[PDB]
Amino acid sequence: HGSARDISSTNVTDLTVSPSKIEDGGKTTVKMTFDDKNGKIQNGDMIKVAWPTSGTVKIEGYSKTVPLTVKGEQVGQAVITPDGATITFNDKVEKLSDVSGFAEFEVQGRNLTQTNTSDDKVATITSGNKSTNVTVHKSSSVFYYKTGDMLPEDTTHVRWFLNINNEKSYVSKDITIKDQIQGGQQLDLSTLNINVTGTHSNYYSGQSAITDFEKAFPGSKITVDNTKNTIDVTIPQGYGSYNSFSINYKTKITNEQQKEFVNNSQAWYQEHGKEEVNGKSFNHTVHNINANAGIEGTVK
Repeated sequence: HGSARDISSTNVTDLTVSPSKIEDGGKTTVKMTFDDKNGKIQNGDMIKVAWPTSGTVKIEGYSKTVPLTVKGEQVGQAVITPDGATITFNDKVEKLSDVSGFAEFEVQGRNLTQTNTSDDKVATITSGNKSTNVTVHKSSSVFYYKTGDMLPEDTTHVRWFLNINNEKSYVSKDITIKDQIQGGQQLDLSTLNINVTGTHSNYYSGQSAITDFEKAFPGSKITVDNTKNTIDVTIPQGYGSYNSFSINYKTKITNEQQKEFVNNSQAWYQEHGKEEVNGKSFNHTVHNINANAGIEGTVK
């Protein structure tokens, strides 16, 4: 083996990113194709896919590891990281002739400077001699809404956010949130944490996150059933008023092949001056990351 040979400039034939126009924090798919027309692929050879990691635009590759297989035999590996993508070939690729393949993976585009100056919002993804462009457009809230995403550095977990009383308005009754986490994922209790902003501004994190919250706010109860994957939040009207409650938590993925991860929640609240909300649905769905890699060759 020895040192890894960068064969991106010689072997890469096409690099395409679709869609070419995305919003801030949007997802887009990158495809890289290669063949051994210009040079025979050897053991230890690597193909690199590079993109901007800092500046005006940021591209973050969702962490995935996809094997390159010919007739059940693994001949290569596709490793995607938040800062780069690498295609590494082993000794089993040397027995193959007329070799051709591809690497398809999803990335996240970010507009860091938040700009509309055309050239700054364009992210250039490169692989050898091939280059392609991605346009990343730059970025009042309701009382309660629920959202979530998957981190580019960690694909095994799905983040969830329970944003309660976002405008810090006075409330006439006790705020009740009944959350239900659907199948294909398991709640990690240690990754809870609650962020409170307003009159009672404090951040509660760690193992004692629930205990410290219930002590600082008497009457409050974050009931967690780990087996049933349900979180029941009760906040008294005295502490619910003039305060914003952001409840985060991570869910470990048990079903790898599952395409959608769903979280459901019902809300009971009434802003003083507004109509009473009685069990209105506030649901969110997070899509799983798609990554595929194929390779063809003749054993001869």
